[PDB]
Amino acid sequence: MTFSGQELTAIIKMAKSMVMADGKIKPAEIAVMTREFMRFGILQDQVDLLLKASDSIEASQAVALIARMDEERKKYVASYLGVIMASDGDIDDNELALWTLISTLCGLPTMTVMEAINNMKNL
Amino acid sequence: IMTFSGQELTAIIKMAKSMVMADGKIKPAEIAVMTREFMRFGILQDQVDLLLKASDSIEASQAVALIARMDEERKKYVASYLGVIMASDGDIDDNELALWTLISTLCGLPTMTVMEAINNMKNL
Amino acid sequence: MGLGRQSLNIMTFSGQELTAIIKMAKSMVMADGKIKPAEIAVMTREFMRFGILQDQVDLLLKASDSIEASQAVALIARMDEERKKYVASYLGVIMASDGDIDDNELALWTLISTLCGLPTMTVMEAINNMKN
Amino acid sequence: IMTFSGQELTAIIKMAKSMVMADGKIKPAEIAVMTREFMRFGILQDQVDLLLKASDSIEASQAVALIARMDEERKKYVASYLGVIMASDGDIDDNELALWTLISTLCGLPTMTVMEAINNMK
Ligand SMILES: [Mg+2]
Ligand SMILES: [Mg+2]
Ligand SMILES: [Mg+2]
Repeated sequence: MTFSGQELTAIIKMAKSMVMADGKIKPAEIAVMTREFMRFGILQDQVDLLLKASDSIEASQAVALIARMDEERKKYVASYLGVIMASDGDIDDNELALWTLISTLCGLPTMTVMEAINNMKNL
Repeated sequence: IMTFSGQELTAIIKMAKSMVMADGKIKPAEIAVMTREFMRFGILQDQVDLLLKASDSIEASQAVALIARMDEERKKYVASYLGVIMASDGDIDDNELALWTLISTLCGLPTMTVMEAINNMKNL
Repeated sequence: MGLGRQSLNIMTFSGQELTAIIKMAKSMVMADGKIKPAEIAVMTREFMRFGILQDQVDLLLKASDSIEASQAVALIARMDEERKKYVASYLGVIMASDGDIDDNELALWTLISTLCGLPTMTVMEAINNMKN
Repeated sequence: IMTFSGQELTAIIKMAKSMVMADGKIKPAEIAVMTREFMRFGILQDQVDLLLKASDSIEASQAVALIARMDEERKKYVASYLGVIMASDGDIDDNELALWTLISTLCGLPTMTVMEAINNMK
């Protein structure tokens, strides 16, 4: 599972869009977003670079870039978005809803939070 | 007069369905606003029903693409329409506003207050 | 002419019974994972026949999200047969369109009725009970 | 074997019964799965008719309550069992899926795919 700089900028764009939706400051959730993204196999500083790059692209362009991925790559993008909002393995109703919406628009497969966690472990 | 093609109106209702279904619950208030205010895009009840059916045959990613390429004035009214769906008595709750914000972000729509959305729709 | 002692009855439902009714209706219509705005409108319009004011409907609907489907079943299952018949009639008219119900809809209505202990009826008998 | 009590096995067959009767058609292939899989809860083949008959003594709503109160591990096996009954070659049609989901919702059972149910049982 390789990804271009453009594709990684899209993926982090989706994570950013999702976590900003509720307007709240949530330190642990941002830290999951940043730590787990490294499982794609960049370093922390590269995650920070890519996140700042994402400010310069349209979220709608990110949608398009993601939606054209093969199913294997989409499975792990969905798994990554799923683990972000997990707390002790649980997500609440409003979090599942957001994960569900961005998944639908991106054409991503449906999964449980347990599957998303198990997916990010094998990566 | 503001006009929208059939594929654009299909994309719009796809977005509305995706939004109101996101939490896996039916809130009849939201489905009633969804179908009534959709008429303000210049269509009859019979066309609304057709388009709801039409939307099942498109991918939500296709709908995103169709909306995101729209001019700013039209995106303004799509954002507004999505806003009034989730609103009640001029108020939006947190969970619902989070969903409206996210879908707006993904579709390239302008941010607005709920007051603004309600007033925009009164002008169509 | 002899008139006749008068007998009055009123069909009554507790708040949690009403919440249960609407939770059963939601569960039935979500089963196939699709939303039909027409079925939802009949659902809310005909719910009023249960004896509530329009402005109470929204909060009862909101109360339904805080209860388990399994608890709504327990609450319906223990009703007397007259009230069960009315609940079954209600569920039966939600998915009917022009007094007809397709086989899949009929199956869903049959299954929920079985689980809640409601009487079996045709969609015609459903539609009449609700009209009076 | 996932362990259930006698009164639980009674509730489970009552739910499988309710589900397969919903459309008015009692398909031998489905009854075969209903039979073969229930054996994996520690019931001999000849005994499935006995449990089915024992289920006449309880109402469907009482079966619902016996299932709704079970722990999440027991629930998983109940949902998986109900899911495989109407499946064919690993697939389930849209109508069958709608029936499985309604009964799962009413019994407070977890959502799963037909593939999960198959592998849970296997
Ligand atoms: Mg909803
Ligand atoms: Mg439906
Ligand atoms: Mg059958």
